[PDB]
Amino acid sequence: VEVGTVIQVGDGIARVHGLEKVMAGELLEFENGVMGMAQNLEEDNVGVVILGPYTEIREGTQVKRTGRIMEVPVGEALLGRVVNPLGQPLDGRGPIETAEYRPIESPAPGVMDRKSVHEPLQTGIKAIDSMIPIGRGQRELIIGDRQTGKTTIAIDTIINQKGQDVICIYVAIGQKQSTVAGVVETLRQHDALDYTIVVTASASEPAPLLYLAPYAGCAMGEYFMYKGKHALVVYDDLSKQAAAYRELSLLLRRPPGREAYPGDVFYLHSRLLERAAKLSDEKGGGSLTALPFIETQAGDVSAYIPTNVISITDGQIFLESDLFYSGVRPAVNVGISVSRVGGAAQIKAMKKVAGTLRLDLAQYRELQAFDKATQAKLNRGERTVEILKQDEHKPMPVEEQVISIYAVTNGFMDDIPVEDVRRFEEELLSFMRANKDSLLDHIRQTGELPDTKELDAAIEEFKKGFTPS
Amino acid sequence: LLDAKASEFGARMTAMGNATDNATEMLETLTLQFNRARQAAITQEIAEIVAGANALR
Amino acid sequence: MNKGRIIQVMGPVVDIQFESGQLPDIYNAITIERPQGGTLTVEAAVHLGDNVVRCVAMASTDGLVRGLEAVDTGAPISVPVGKATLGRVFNVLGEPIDEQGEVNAEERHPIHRPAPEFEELSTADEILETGIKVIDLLAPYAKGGKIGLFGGAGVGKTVLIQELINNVAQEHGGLSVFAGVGERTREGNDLYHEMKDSGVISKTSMVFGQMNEPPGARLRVALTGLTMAEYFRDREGQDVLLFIDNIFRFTQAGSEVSALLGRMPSAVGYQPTLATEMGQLQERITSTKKGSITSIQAIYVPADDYTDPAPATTFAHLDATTNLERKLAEMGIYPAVDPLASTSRILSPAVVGEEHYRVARGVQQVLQRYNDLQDIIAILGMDELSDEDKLIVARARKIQRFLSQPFHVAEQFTGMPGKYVPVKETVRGFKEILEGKHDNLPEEAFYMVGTIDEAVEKAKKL
Amino acid sequence: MNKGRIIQVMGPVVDIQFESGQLPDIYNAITIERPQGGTLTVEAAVHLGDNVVRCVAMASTDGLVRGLEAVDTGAPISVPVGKATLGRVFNVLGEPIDEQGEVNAEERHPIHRPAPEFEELSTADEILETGIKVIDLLAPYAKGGKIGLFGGAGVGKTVLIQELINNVAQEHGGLSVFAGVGERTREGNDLYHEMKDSGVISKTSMVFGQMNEPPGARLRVALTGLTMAEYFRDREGQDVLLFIDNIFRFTQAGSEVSALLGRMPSAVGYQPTLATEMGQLQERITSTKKGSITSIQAIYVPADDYTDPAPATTFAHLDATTNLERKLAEMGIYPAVDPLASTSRILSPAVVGEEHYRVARGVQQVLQRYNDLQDIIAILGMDELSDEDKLIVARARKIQRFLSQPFHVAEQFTGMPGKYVPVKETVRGFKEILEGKHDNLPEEAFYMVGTIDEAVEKAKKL
Amino acid sequence: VGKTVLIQELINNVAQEHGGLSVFAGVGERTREGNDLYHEMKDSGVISKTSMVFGQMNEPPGARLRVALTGLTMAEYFRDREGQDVLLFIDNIFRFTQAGSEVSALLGRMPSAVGYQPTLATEMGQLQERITSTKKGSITSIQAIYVPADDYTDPAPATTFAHLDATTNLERKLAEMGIYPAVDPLASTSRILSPAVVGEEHYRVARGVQQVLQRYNDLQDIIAILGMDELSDEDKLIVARARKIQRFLSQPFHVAEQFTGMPGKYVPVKETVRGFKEILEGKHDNLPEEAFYMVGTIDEAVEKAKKL
Ligand SMILES: Nc1ncnc2c1ncn2[C@@H]1O[C@H](COP(=O)(O)OP(=O)(O)O)[C@@H](O)[C@H]1O
Ligand SMILES: Nc1ncnc2c1ncn2[C@@H]1O[C@H](COP(=O)(O)OP(=O)(O)O)[C@@H](O)[C@H]1O
Ligand SMILES: Nc1ncnc2c1ncn2[C@@H]1O[C@H](COP(=O)(O)OP(=O)(O)O)[C@@H](O)[C@H]1O
Ligand SMILES: Nc1ncnc2c1ncn2[C@@H]1O[C@H](COP(=O)(O)OP(=O)(O)O)[C@@H](O)[C@H]1O
Ligand SMILES: [Mg+2]
Ligand SMILES: [Mg+2]
Ligand SMILES: [Mg+2]
Repeated sequence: VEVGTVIQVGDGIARVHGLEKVMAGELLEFENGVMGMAQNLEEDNVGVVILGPYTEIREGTQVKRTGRIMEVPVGEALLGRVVNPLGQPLDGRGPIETAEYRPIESPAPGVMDRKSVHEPLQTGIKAIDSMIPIGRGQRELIIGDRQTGKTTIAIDTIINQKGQDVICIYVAIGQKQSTVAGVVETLRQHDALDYTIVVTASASEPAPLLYLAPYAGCAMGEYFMYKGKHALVVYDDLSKQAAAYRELSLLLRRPPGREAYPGDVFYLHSRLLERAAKLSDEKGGGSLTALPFIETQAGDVSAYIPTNVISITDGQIFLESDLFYSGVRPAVNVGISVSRVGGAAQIKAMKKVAGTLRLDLAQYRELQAFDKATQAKLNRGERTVEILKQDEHKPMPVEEQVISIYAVTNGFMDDIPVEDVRRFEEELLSFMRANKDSLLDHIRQTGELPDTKELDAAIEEFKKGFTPS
Repeated sequence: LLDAKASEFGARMTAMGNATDNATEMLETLTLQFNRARQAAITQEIAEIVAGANALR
Repeated sequence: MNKGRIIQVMGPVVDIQFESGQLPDIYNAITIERPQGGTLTVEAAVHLGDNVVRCVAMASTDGLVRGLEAVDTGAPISVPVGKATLGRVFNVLGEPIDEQGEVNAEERHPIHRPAPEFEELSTADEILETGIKVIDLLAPYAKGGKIGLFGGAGVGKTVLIQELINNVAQEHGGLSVFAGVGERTREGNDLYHEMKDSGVISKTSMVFGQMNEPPGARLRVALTGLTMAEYFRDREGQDVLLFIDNIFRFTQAGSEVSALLGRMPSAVGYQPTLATEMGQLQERITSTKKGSITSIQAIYVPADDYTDPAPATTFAHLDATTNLERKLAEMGIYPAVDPLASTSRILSPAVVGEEHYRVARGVQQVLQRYNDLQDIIAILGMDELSDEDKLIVARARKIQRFLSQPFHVAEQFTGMPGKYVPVKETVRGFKEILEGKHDNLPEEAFYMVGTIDEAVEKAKKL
Repeated sequence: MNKGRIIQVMGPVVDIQFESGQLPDIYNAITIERPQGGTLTVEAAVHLGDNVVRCVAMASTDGLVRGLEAVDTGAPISVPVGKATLGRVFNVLGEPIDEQGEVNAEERHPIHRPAPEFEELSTADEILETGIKVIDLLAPYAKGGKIGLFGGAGVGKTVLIQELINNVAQEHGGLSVFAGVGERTREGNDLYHEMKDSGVISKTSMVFGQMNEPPGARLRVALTGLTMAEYFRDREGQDVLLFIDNIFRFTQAGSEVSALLGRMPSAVGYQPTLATEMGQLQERITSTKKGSITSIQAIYVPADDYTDPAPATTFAHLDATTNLERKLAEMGIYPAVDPLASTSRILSPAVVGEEHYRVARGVQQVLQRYNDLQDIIAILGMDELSDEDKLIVARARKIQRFLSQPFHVAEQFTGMPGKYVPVKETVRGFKEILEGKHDNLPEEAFYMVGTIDEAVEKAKKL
Repeated sequence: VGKTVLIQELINNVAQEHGGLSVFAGVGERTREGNDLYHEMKDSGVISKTSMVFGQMNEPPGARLRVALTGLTMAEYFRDREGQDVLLFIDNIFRFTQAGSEVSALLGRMPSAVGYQPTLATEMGQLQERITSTKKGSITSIQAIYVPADDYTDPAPATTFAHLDATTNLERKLAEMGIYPAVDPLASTSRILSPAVVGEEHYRVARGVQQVLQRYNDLQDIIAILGMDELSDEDKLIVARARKIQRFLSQPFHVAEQFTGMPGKYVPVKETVRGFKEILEGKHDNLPEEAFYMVGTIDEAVEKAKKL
């Protein structure tokens, strides 16, 4: 073993003498088992960032080489497990037995290595799947204020991948550990845990672990991508990571800029989300979908860090605060939310039924803050709003979504009152699942919409049995 | 005349009710801009002081 | 154990040189004997090199001399825990400041420690029944949760704190801790005597980090109170209360320490370790499998700006807010909790029942409608209102009076004996008012009572 | 080949010790064999003293060890030029990344060089028809001139530059060059296949150093594409189109290396050499007597702040500017071009004619008064305006909507097919609006159409 | 905004018929203005009563740092040693502080707020407290004070306020309208503005002017959006008189004939008090606004209204 000695240390940043043959960005281990990262190789010394508790590290403390570039364990051993950014288990279910490892820092796929995103990743949420559809290999920002429903979108998306052969990675950065414990319990109850990896760096954890957490989760997702399988990564959230990286940069006395952040704060997120992609047929055809979170302050999307991540991702889902605290959940802002992939990420039936649905609702909300022609659009608008409302932890199959949206947009709920629309939807789908199952199964198998005349009769057949308030 | 006066004052209720709602909307927008500038000003001022001190040492 | 020499004294910072291979760990308490009697305690912060340790002082550095002996205690600031702390007033170092004799505790625990491990944590939200109708219904507290306490001077902030201590001790058997972060000495003396008079002194341990102490003392005083709260959770399985007044002054202290250590400032002049320091305090306040610590926290908002880093970082951890309004206190509505402005994360059909949520939202919608019509009623009159609104206004006024409550601590002020109202009784009472079962009763009947049965019982006496 | 030894590794910066007399010059390429296999190219920046050269790495420095051998190539980073680069995709080092075999090019030109001499320069005083109404009318581009597309996050810079590729570069007699600087790798993959299907690829050299890449690559990748464009201009006498998305990323990458080079920061944390670095790059992008370069550069605006040093300093290097604005984008006005902030050197009677100029300034006079009334209109609406201002506001809103236009590249988003409007039609349309000829028509008829005839036709079915 | 034009007018008005001696200190300002003032004092004959010192903005910081002390030492002699009154004119004292700020970091001093030296208040006080009257002699000191970025909260002018018995607060918004001298009627203050010194009528009229102008400022933001006719008859009359008062506060200066394009005017105090009193009482409500603009006495405003 090749040894070094700590000569200075403060705020989890150490200067080490020795370690002559050490690599830049190498994993190191101190006397007491705590890990470290060789950041800067100086002429006579080595700069070491401590990746854990530093209350037993001091001048005279010894540290050794591992001979390995900064890396984490990967593979099927992490499925259903809760880990920190180093891959060490926090759930207390024994060690992570694995031979496969991958580096924290890793190059993104090249220009020829990619293919255009053409495969749906169904969230199971009507508002998203219809208006802002996510595809396999896409990067879609989830952005909004505190308590606007960000994490719920991610967890419900993960729950909806049950039986779809998609590995999920929930990266918790700077969150309360209460909520991560709640998340893993929610996944256990909905049978979503056994295909999900949970990486967590809580608010009590030192800043370098918050910094590394997204890259560790990215590496875990990358393993499955490059072997031909599909994966989903969630960064909850990148505002905590950015703030954690700012702490590290200010402790290292690096020159601060806008909102005191360092000049490579855009590069922090840009290299992370570039590694999410849809690979070509030559490269196995696998993918990694990314859902990065940004938490705005007072709905300010024009701030430094929000505009950085909007500039990286393939569109965004903005969650409006005023809508969220007035019954409308999920509170998707149709005016500024968008999916760059769009129709290419949807099945044929969903694309045709909800083709102009986003701009129709954007027009409705404009007309709301303000005749006979426009009165019909307000009445239609109120009813479509009730359909896109949805309870938490209740994903809807895509065949059921398209039928529900088809009914409201073609005017099968105009004579029904606005307060009965949510019940009308629920009971219509019970009728459709039990009796008219061949119409739903046609959408499942092909992806295309059923016969127009046959579907119209099936809806009108149900309306005879229905009773309004 | 009395009916026209009722229409005048009702129309003034609505117009000035909207002007009140519009003023509160604008007052929030200005309060966001103010606190954006206040935070930016303190961040810049303290950064220049610390930069000036580090140049000596 | 390790012994060193003071090489520099620069305000509340003290550099101490130790011998080679025997240095104090970071956050270790280091005692220094004063030349003119007494002991200064300092906390190890940075290892500068050449076996020199920069330390943050917990008391005045005047009178210190270069070359004096400094003894490493071998651990962080360790403070007494258990039933010996109850009814006592402490400082940051865990020493009594009440002049009430010896504190015979069995153990002393270090104030610096990691948050609870993932495996220890509770996996679902549970209500903490305070027994106070307005809080439990409209903005309920969660076990292991954090509540933002807002309100002006003389609105019932101290009385509400004392009632929460009383009710949790009486019904749940959970003790309390009060942490005065930047306590004004006059107000600390008043609070001590006020808690003696009400009787809640015996259920609470008090810790003051007073205004006139150094930034290091006011930075770590919340951790001293927190450590006392942790004993009762971890050892005795209690649902503990932890009061922190003011949480901004904890952040302020961190910024002051950061400036003394010479760190580069972050946005809006705050310390770069803003989130880390707040998170390491707040994450320890949580619900474990054995018990919980629920924290009511008074929060100053700089320049009335909620996007400011101090409140913004604090609000990241909050689960609810208790907003006290002066206008309700002027009307005689005590506790003067704003039923529309106060909010809670756990007000949902998942945590509380479907009925609780329905009734709570119904109360809010009725009170919001009544609040909107105040300008219309004042000028145009009651005849301007429709038949639907007249009934809503009548029920809202009954609802607003039924939200008031006589407190065990406030028997001197109100005259009547105090009342603990369970959640089920609170839900049932406001449900029956919304359904219109008690429309014919007078409005004075709903004022200052416990359950809905006590309101009906009051109606015959009027 | 002179040998050197690594002394320090500091992010993208590497210090290398050479023997006395064999010191590499500034901007020279230096190769280092990795311990993990492969070669890392590195660029000499500063001479520190004691025969030590501080360098900037063109790729990752992870895995490097102190004492490794470094080979001075004896010249700057040199890249292929001429006909061999056409139809090919390159990286910062001039290596092919398209997997189409080797690039059989005769000459390798260095990416660093001085700007052209004063006598070589050629002024651009001729309009370039884009087919976009706002640009052509209010801030027209010049043939062989310098064009800048300013905008915040997600306002429409890439959609606009892709539309300009569609409208201008497809029916272009000469050659083309695209530079991907610090943007999405996916968009480079899209634009490759987009150009391959249309057949424009065969007259287009492409270079990519995207947001995945380390700062050294993002810093110098524009110079790689520029050197290829310089060869077509000077040696072959060609009319070249230079497309760059996004030039801000070159300045951003400069700030990242500047931090670890140890330079003292300037305003808003930027490098002190911001203006000089920008000028040394930009002044090479120009038309000469031998041939012309028509450059169209996307320019990112940090946090929508046009006073930020990066976009602020960029304004000096531009003949025409298209200033995109988030407010217009959120209103549905696409392209979201600010009609007053967007400017052009060739908007004068001598170039565009008297009618074009008069109509352009007439439009801006209407919009300027509409802009002045926004504070009043926001509060009180249009009810308290004078009869004169009511007409001005009515014409301004119609002008504002006729300035919008459906794009060929935006067919995938909106669903409407794209439109190409000639200059004569644009001048005629806004002239008729200024003369009150379409006061009868509703506002939505002017929104998202080509010619004024299409607005007349749209009004019928409305 | 008009510091140099004002101090030159005070030399023209006060120092012309002054029985005692004078001192002028040119501190970090334009050399053109030193030449202008010298030849102006030479023509009027005031040069024989006046010692002049110049250390202008062309000079290095050390010269601008100590030039005020050179002038002050000469003024201190005339105060203490000789039995005669002294007028001390300084333009501009800010440049002393700025000169100290230039050398501060090179002297090895860490910077204070707003780029200033940490010893701002101490350096200012040790210079300023020498500039004073004593039991031995009388110094009437008149100092021009630059306000950087029009920001009165700036450390330099903010610290200077403690050293003054009267302050003439110039504002750009008045100068932007053409109101010269651009004196803020509310923010300008004096220690001797009281009934004991200036009399009961003077104090009442002066206070009346301030209340009318204060009420006009409160209405400006209300009028701008909601309109003029929505006010009461009392407020409409207050707005009308405030604008006339504001224009009668303007005045043409003897030294500013090349800027105003008209002859300068001297107005006695008893005449000034009479003029504003009649405007408050409502005796000139039918005169137009331009009649009050750029005149001396109230009689000249009555004559000017006939031309319009
Ligand atoms: N569609 C929904 N219906 C009902 N409640 C919801 C819905 N989405 C979120 N919530 C609730 O609202 C709160 C905020 O959601 P969360 O995802 O925690 O927001 P954030 O992560 O942005 O703070 C949570 O308590 C959650 O249970
Ligand atoms: N629950 C209550 N019932 C009746 N009176 C109360 C109640 N709470 C407060 N008050 C009145 O308000 C006064 C101030 O209460 P206190 O808690 O000291 O306010 P603060 O701590 O905000 O200064 C008390 O002296 C008492 O008269
Ligand atoms: N001309 C346009 N028409 C319609 N939509 C547009 C147009 N330009 C931009 N957009 C919308 O804005 C999004 C972002 O555009 P983009 O060019 O990527 O912005 P930037 O490059 O400035 O970040 C697009 O995906 C699209 O939804
Ligand atoms: N009393 C005045 N009458 C007319 N114009 C004036 C007056 N005072 C200032 N100005 C105008 O403003 C200009 C600047 O005045 P000056 O005294 O040089 O400003 P500063 O406050 O910078 O010393 C003058 O040259 C003149 O044009
Ligand atoms: Mg969340
Ligand atoms: Mg772009
Ligand atoms: Mg001057």
